[PDB]
Amino acid sequence: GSSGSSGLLSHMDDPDIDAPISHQTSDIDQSSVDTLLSFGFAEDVARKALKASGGDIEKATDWVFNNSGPSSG
Repeated sequence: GSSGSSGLLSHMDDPDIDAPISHQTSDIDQSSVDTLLSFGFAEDVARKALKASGGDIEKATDWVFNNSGPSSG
């Protein structure tokens, strides 16, 4: 549960204009998974919800409820 940001200098195109390698990690933003971590969910489910929802927290927050199981072994 944390995040930050800062810096400005004509940045309109990509956060990294020098890396011919498909962005790492699924579309599921890491910051998002955390956004749910604070809410009150397991990072795992945070990704599962953001996996079906797709970043959309409001959807992820629901996904958790919509579907989910006890414990995770």
